[PDB]
Amino acid sequence: AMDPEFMREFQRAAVRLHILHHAADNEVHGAWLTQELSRHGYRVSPGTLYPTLHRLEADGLLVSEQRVVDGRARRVYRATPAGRAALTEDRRALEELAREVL
Amino acid sequence: AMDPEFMREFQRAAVRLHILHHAADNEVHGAWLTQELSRHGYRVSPGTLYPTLHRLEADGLLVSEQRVVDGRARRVYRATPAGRAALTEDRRALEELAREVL
Ligand SMILES: [Cl-]
Ligand SMILES: [Cl-]
Repeated sequence: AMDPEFMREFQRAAVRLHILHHAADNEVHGAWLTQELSRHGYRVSPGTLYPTLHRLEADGLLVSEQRVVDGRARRVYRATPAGRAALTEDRRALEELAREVL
Repeated sequence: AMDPEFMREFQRAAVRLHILHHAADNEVHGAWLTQELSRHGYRVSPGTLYPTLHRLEADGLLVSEQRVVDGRARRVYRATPAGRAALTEDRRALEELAREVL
């Protein structure tokens, strides 16, 4: 990367936005998010992703539920009403920058 | 803002992108960048801007020159060839995120 500082900041923002995008659409597990973000070309690990999930919930933008399904306890995340509003604002900001410089 | 953490990260990235965009197009003084970024709705001060200019130059993406014009010494910044290449990569990253989530 010619500009690793841009890429680092932008990637943090991108990851956050992708998480909200996916969690608004359906319930998601962290394990699946790691794979889906990776598919899209974002370098993430459970070690980096789970703390961002937890922070998103602390921010009120996700809510999680522990479920026991098929004998295994797992945590699923979904967007809250505040998270859907955030998703709209975050996307708007992205759309504006894209319109301005491209 | 519903998501201040997204807005903080995204704005740092946006400002960096704008700086390269302006410095590729012309030579710039810091004082003018402050005004131009402010016009566009970015909250920037000399305290935030000058350190990012310095880091951009350290990264080889900008070069600055102290220049005496009309009897007054000022520092001007412009993009280097590496900075122009970075601008292209940063734009590509923006384009990709726009495709993914919009
Ligand atoms: Cl760096
Ligand atoms: Cl978890």
